Amino acid sequence: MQDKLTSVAKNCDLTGSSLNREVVETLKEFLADGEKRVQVAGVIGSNAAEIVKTAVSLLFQEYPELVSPGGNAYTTRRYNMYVRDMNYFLRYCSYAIVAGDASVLDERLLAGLRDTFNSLGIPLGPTARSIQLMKNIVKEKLVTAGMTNITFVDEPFDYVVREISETEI
Amino acid sequence: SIVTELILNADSESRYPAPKEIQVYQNFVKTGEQRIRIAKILAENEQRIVQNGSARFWERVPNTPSNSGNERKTASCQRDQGWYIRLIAYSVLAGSEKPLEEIGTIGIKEMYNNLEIPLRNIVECMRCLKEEALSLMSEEDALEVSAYFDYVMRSLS
Amino acid sequence: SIVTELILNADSESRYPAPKEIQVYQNFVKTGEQRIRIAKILAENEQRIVQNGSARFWERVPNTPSNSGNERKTASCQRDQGWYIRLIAYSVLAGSEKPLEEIGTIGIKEMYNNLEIPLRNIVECMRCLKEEALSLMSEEDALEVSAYFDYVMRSLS
Amino acid sequence: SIVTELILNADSESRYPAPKEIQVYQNFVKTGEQRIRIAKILAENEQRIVQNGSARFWERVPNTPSNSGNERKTASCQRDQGWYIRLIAYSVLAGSEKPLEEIGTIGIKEMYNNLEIPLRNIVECMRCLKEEALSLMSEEDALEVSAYFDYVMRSLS
Amino acid sequence: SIVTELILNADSESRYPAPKEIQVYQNFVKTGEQRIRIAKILAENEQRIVQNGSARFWERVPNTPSNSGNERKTASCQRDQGWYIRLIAYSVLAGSEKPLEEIGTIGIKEMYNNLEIPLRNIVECMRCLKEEALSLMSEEDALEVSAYFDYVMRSLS
Amino acid sequence: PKEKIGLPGSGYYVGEDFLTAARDPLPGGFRFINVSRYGAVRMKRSMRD
Amino acid sequence: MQDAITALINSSDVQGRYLDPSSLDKLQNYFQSGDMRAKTAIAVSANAKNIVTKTVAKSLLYTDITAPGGNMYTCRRYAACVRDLDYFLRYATYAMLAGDTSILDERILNGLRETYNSLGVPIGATIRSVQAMKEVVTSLVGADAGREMGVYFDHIAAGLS
Amino acid sequence: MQDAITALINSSDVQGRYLDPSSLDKLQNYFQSGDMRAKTAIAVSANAKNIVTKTVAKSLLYTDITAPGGNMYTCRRYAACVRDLDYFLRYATYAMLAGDTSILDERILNGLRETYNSLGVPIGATIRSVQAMKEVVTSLVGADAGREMGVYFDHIAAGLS
Amino acid sequence: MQDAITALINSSDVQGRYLDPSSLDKLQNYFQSGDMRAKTAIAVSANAKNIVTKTVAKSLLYTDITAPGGNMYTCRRYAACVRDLDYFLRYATYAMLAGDTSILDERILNGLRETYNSLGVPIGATIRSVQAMKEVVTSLVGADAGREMGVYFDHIAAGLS
Amino acid sequence: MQDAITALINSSDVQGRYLDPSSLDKLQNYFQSGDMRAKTAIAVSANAKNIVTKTVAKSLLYTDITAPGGNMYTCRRYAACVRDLDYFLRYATYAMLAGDTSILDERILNGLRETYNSLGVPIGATIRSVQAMKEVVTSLVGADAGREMGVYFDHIAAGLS
Amino acid sequence: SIITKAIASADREARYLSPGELRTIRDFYNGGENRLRIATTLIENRKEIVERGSLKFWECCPDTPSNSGNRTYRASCLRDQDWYIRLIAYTVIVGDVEPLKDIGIVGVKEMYESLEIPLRNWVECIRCLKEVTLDLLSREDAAEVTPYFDCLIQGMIP
Ligand SMILES: *[C@H](C)[C@H]1/C(=C/c2[nH]c(/C=C3N=C(/C=C4\NC(=O)C(CC)=C4C)C(C)=C\3CCC(=O)O)c(CCC(=O)O)c2C)NC(=O)[C@@H]1C
Ligand SMILES: *[C@H](C)[C@H]1/C(=C/c2[nH]c(/C=C3N=C(/C=C4\NC(=O)C(CC)=C4C)C(C)=C\3CCC(=O)O)c(CCC(=O)O)c2C)NC(=O)[C@@H]1C
Ligand SMILES: *[C@H](C)[C@H]1/C(=C/c2[nH]c(/C=C3N=C(/C=C4\NC(=O)C(CC)=C4C)C(C)=C\3CCC(=O)O)c(CCC(=O)O)c2C)NC(=O)[C@@H]1C
Ligand SMILES: *[C@H](C)[C@H]1/C(=C/c2[nH]c(/C=C3N=C(/C=C4\NC(=O)C(CC)=C4C)C(C)=C\3CCC(=O)O)c(CCC(=O)O)c2C)NC(=O)[C@@H]1C
Ligand SMILES: *[C@H](C)[C@H]1/C(=C/c2[nH]c(/C=C3N=C(/C=C4\NC(=O)C(CC)=C4C)C(C)=C\3CCC(=O)O)c(CCC(=O)O)c2C)NC(=O)[C@@H]1C
Ligand SMILES: *[C@H](C)[C@H]1/C(=C/c2[nH]c(/C=C3N=C(/C=C4\NC(=O)C(CC)=C4C)C(C)=C\3CCC(=O)O)c(CCC(=O)O)c2C)NC(=O)[C@@H]1C
Ligand SMILES: *[C@H](C)[C@H]1/C(=C/c2[nH]c(/C=C3N=C(/C=C4\NC(=O)C(CC)=C4C)C(C)=C\3CCC(=O)O)c(CCC(=O)O)c2C)NC(=O)[C@@H]1C
Repeated sequence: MQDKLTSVAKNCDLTGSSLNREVVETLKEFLADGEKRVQVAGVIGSNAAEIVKTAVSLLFQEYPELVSPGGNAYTTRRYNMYVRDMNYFLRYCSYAIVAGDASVLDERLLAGLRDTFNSLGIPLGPTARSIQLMKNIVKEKLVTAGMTNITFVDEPFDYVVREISETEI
Repeated sequence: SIVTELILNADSESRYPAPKEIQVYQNFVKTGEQRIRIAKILAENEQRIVQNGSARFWERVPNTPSNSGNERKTASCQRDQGWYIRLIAYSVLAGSEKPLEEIGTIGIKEMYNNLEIPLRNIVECMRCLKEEALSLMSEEDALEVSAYFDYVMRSLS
Repeated sequence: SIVTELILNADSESRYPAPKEIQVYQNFVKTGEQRIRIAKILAENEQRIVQNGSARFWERVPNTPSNSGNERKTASCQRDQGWYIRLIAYSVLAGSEKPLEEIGTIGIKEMYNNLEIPLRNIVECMRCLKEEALSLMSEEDALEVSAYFDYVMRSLS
Repeated sequence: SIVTELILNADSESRYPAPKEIQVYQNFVKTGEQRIRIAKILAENEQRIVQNGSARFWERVPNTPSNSGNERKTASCQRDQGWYIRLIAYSVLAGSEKPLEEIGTIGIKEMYNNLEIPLRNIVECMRCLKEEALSLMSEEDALEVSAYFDYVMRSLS
Repeated sequence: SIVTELILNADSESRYPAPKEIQVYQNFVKTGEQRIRIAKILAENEQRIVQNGSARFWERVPNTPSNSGNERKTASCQRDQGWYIRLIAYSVLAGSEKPLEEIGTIGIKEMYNNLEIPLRNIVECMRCLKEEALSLMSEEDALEVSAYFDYVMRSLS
Repeated sequence: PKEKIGLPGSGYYVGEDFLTAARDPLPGGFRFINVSRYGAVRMKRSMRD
Repeated sequence: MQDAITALINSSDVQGRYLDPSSLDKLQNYFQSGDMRAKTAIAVSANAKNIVTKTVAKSLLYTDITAPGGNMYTCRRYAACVRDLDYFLRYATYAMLAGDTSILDERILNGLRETYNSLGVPIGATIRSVQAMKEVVTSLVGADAGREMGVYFDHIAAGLS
Repeated sequence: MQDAITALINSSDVQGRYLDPSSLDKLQNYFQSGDMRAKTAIAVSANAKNIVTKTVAKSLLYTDITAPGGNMYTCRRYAACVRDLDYFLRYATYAMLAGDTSILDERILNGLRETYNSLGVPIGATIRSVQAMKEVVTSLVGADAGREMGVYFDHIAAGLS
Repeated sequence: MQDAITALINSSDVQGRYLDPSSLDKLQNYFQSGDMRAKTAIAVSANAKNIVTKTVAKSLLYTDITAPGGNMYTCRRYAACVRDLDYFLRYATYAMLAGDTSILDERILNGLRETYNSLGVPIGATIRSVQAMKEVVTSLVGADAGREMGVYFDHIAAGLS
Repeated sequence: MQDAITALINSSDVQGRYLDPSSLDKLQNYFQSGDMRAKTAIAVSANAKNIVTKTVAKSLLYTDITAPGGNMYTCRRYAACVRDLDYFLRYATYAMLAGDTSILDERILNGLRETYNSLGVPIGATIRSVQAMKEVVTSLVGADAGREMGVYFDHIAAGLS
Repeated sequence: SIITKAIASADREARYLSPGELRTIRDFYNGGENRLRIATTLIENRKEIVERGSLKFWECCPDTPSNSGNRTYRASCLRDQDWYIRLIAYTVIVGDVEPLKDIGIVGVKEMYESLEIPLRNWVECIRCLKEVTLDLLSREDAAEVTPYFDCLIQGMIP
């Protein structure tokens, strides 16, 4: 996996344009938000359990059939698996927020995720909904902490959804 | 979306978008704010549209699975009505019937024949939903919503 | 016209026009006054455009069959310029390049090679004609006219 | 008839009828007396079959156009039942479902959808007619008739 | 096999077997005992059929590669005769010429041309074998045997 | 649990006619739970549990 | 095919002349009527099956044409007649939206009389069905749009004559 | 295509009534004759090549039609004539088995005279060869089956005329 | 493909010998079971769409598969699953008639796993659907014929894994 | 192919929910940027030939690629390279208009590496040419629209590497 | 990079990034602008660096394939020197030796042994380039740049 700086530096040699003006501008823009990325990751790590618990409770509110008999969140075994996987998603999204690059998600979260979920019958719609709920809760916590320009926080979660959701149109 | 249709029309001829495609794109981009407003209206009024349309639909067509005393069948019919309102909202947002066609129109006859739901009843329900949705918007706002409802009704026949 | 294109697209799938096609049709007919105004401007100023473009083109290309001392060749070149302005006016009226393409673009290379008129010279003359014609159009009117002039120039080269 | 079917099968390979087709032909012509007897049974009992089947059908499906107080609709439905019994008799005589297929199966869905007659109601009516018809036949004589009734029902669904 | 033929014919139309095809299937499986008896008859009498047919074939066609003094060629001809009797038995069992055509008729001319065996001589030998086989069988059982021998002869000619 | 009756293909409805188908000591300091103040959601949770 | 704008363009082009003021006035008429034409097309598309059902009921059903020996007898021929009426309705909608009858002449009435005569299809019954379809559409859409569609329905009926 | 049973069924169906006793008697006659028809079909299948060679030998050989400049000159035209005679025999057998001449009118005689006139094939020689084939088949299969096949051979000859 | 008779014929043919008594006994068993196979095929043909409807209701409806984001979500994917089930039922009937699973291996299973993996179709869900279809068929037809059809349904299920 | 609106609709549809305020804000951003996107599309279309000419001149001409033994040697290979650059420019314009890179994933990058390796087309030279094209387009349409087009140019280049 | 190393260390233990690791990442993100300035200085002066260093390297190490009369060898050597200067600049942008190691340190000995180019000559050239670079950098910037030259030298020594 790579972070933003590593990918940009390697692309500098790959593309043959070296350290031109556009690369310098993108590097400066990225470095301007680095402290905010670290702060966002700190907030996510300090409130991980609360975020996951809130998101899973809201998911079971919006999908009451999940916890009913025959549902996928039926029994504490599957409930614990739900919580565990949502923690996985939150952890790797925090990693991607720090790195500024989505390669960590590609290599350690999304590679083979669809195969696993098809094998185990894990529904993807509720998975995307839970990721979006976690994203909303993280945004609420960041607004509470006083952060202002936190658009990049949307990038991992949304991206993950786009990678796991099926094609409808 | 209409943008995808324009791009695919240009790509079919292996050419950059012609002035007609560009004009369509610019008109759609201009109307985007009104489209968002109409979609918000549809989203916030979905439940009352479903309820009033279901009342009118059961008054007009009492011999339906949704009106056979089965709570689950009624719930499923009302969920389908909400889903089709959502698809029409998607189409209003996208400026084309592509979302509605891809999600709820292609294979609609096969799906509802497998479920043994009469198609004429679904057409009548769509008509009632269209009548109840058009009353909540202005005429120009209703111009496209009526077209999408008519698209569903035509696909069901 | 573009209406014919929409109708043929609907007929290819053996279906009534979709909401996207109806929207395109309505957007097109909404601009009929503007199209007629542009065509009127082109028709009224055809000879002035021809004269100015001919002057510029003979400045740019001194050794051309039009500017070779033959009066009939000069008259034929200026008539060709007028005819292409007329075809561009047709295309503006129709909302698509179909009239221009069908009347003066399909086989244009073969015709002008048979007449021994170098195609590069005709492209330069079309460039001068476009520069003269676009000066009489407002900013909102020049998109289609410039696109159709570019269409002719691309067909020639 | 099966004779035409086997002749066409032989002709598709541009060769004279093989011993398999000849055996089919012989087995068909050896059952001519039985097929004529079955067709006579169907023709003689057509009215009672229609009446009993329509009674059972109206018991099982009370809400159908054939009993809504319209004398003409009831007459048309009973006429259709008699016509389908006649077509099944044709099929028994021919040794193939081809006569029924040409006269009352190709485009049956389109015809009954134009008439706004539910297809599953017709399936139930044909089921009742099959029950009535097979109860006045031998155990071995009911195989072909049951197959042709199933063919009608399958073509409807 | 005729079962494979019926199934493939039904599958080419993407439909379940028609009532006529089901009747063909039932009639075929009804006559399995006689086919097994005929195949056993052919298997038991294969050697004497080959011997007598070879005698007649060498009497009628003395200028053939079999009786050119080559023991291996004679043995190969006898083995080919036995193989074709076996394939005819297979075809009798299957109710169709598909086994014979797929094992020893498709490409028979190419194989025997590569072997440099005159095709007319093979036709004469097949005729002699057919006469010998028809001798040791009732006509009703020999109908298919003669038909398949003629099939081989036509494929060789 | 509620039985799912009338599923498609079950033959519950014949044809396209759907109208005629019908017709030990407690621990120290233990505090009980007030049903009314506990709420319908939590009460349903507890009873199903 | 050909529509109103292309018809005017081709009329002016065969003379090497720009659109004369009369043709520009006709073009304005077409442009102004475009929204009504779109409304009519949407309405006819929404109720196509209903229109054909009503046409068949009010012009062909319970007559000698559906009895044995009639041309609408057997389900195949009934379906063929229904799809013929569907073609007439759809291509009349095409012509109404285009504003020109060229599509009907080049797609519908291209040897249609010869085909009907060879098959034995009754020309008079088809013309009566077309008139009934025009009346049904007129009741559906209104008076002005009704006569607008009836123009092309009458064109089809005249072509069948 | 259409055979005897389908012809009777269609005759009854055009009136919307079951098969009347006369139609049932004709159907019984066809069923009784089916065994002989199948026997004739088997015999003709067995002796098709012999029938065609005898037809050519007794009708077209050693005439001006095979001399240079004749329509059966060159190997390709001879092969085409032999193939046409094979078609005639096979489809006459089909018609005999079916008990109807509809197959002949649909697969053979539909435009055959026009094609032969376009190619320059002599119609009279073809009719003579068809008569010779009828005589050969009558010799092979006997009197009753011979005239049963001769019905369809005469139908072919009349269609060519 | 290949049926029971062709399978026995090929087993004898690879050895270049006539059918041994065991193969003749197996052939007689198939010939005697042909009547039951034909009756089962008729029953499955009559109620094919009903069988698929009951299968979908039993194994797929009201699960997370048909919920939004599921693989049977949207109408096109629902119809595609129904189409695949129709294929499975028709080819199971074919294999039951033939007495061999060869057609299933040739036409249905050779590449279905990689296709489903590429499309994202849940293979476990479709195996459960095939087993539910086997249950529906055995309830419609009976125990013995239900078991005979379940042989080929089980072969399909094993080939899907 | 998906654009920005279709992508947002898909993300909302798998959850079975209307567009949330965040996706609505993204949609409003796309609508606001649509005017600039149309202007950039017009500018690139007007100068496509010049853009490719400058790209070839500044990245490929007078190198060993155009020399004999190079992959741009012979007129056919030179024309094919120019055609490929046209492809990249046109599809980058499509992706910029759509506001989404899915078109490049489904129509440009799928199997591109295998095809180029099979043909012997230099991957690194192609990446450098795409970088040169991005620089040319940025110089032509400005810094902001240039960066927006460079997003998709970089998507293509990263897919090639 | 150090960001990637910290993320991998946290991932191995199935835990979020600890406050100390976040502090380290924040410090390097703060220093990113200074590292970018240093790398820009390296890039803008790469041609003079390579020119002076190559002249020094051919003075001190004359028996080398680039200094043998072959134009292609000399051009390739100069291209490699420029390549490594640019790689050191990019790895200065990143702030850790990871990009330079991944591109031109892992397998460098094998690559240049297959090319039949002595690795000691490469060490001498990198030493000359390092000296020339240090001539035009402040001590504070040299503290950032020199260890990458040393990493390359260590990776090149047999
Ligand atoms: C209501 C207008 C009509 C009707 C409804 C009805 N629906 C069902 C069950 C289902 N409906 C669907 C629909 C969809 N699936 C999709 O993917 C889409 C596209 C967005 C649609 C519209 C499905 C899949 C089902 C199956 C159940 C499930 O959700 O898993 C029923 C059947 C209820 C039952 O179980 O019997 C009914 C009755 N009924 C009426 O009377 C109206 C005409
Ligand atoms: C009775 C089983 C069901 C039913 C029938 C019903 N039919 C009509 C009217 C017509 N039926 C036909 C049928 C046929 N035409 C053909 O060519 C053939 C094949 C030989 C058939 C079976 C036709 C043509 C008509 C139209 C009228 C006419 O005969 O001229 C009606 C009345 C339609 C109306 O709306 O008036 C009805 C009700 N209805 C049921 O409920 C039963 C399930
Ligand atoms: C219904 C109003 C009347 C009727 C119709 C009828 N038509 C046919 C056969 C044909 N109809 C057409 C017409 C068209 N096909 C096209 O593609 C178009 C343009 C889109 C048209 C107008 C054609 C070409 C045929 C012949 C080929 C075919 O059948 O597809 C039939 C069938 C006749 C038959 O004997 O097979 C019928 C019944 N007949 C009536 O009696 C009504 C008044
Ligand atoms: C001699 C080498 C072999 C031989 C030949 C043989 N031929 C016939 C009869 C005919 N031969 C022809 C030949 C041709 N017709 C054409 O159009 C061409 C192409 C230029 C050729 C070569 C024809 C038409 C006939 C039929 C009679 C006629 O000419 O009208 C016979 C007599 C056949 C009979 O039964 O009467 C014979 C014997 N026979 C051999 O054994 C030689 C190997
Ligand atoms: C032989 C008795 C006479 C003869 C025949 C002859 N025919 C042709 C050419 C054609 N024959 C046909 C006939 C059919 N083709 C079919 O598919 C069918 C239905 C199954 C029939 C009836 C056709 C279509 C042709 C033209 C195409 C072709 O060449 O195959 C020829 C060849 C003529 C030529 O100039 O090439 C001949 C010689 N001619 C005689 O003189 C005999 C009396
Ligand atoms: C239904 C039981 C389950 C299901 C099925 C499903 N299938 C598709 C799409 C396809 N399936 C096939 C499979 C086959 N190819 C063959 O050759 C055969 C044998 C004849 C089979 C069975 C194919 C080719 C397709 C086409 C894919 C396409 O759209 O091009 C879908 C749609 C998938 C999509 O992405 O649209 C579905 C849903 N899915 C379930 O969840 C059920 C358990
Ligand atoms: C001379 C008669 C005309 C002319 C030529 C001209 N050419 C160039 C540059 C190039 N020419 C080629 C040609 C070829 N490449 C091939 O593969 C083949 C077939 C084997 C040919 C003929 C190429 C590739 C170039 C590009 C430069 C390079 O060497 O890579 C120029 C220079 C253009 C420039 O500098 O941009 C010129 C001038 N010019 C005239 O005026 C004559 C009519």
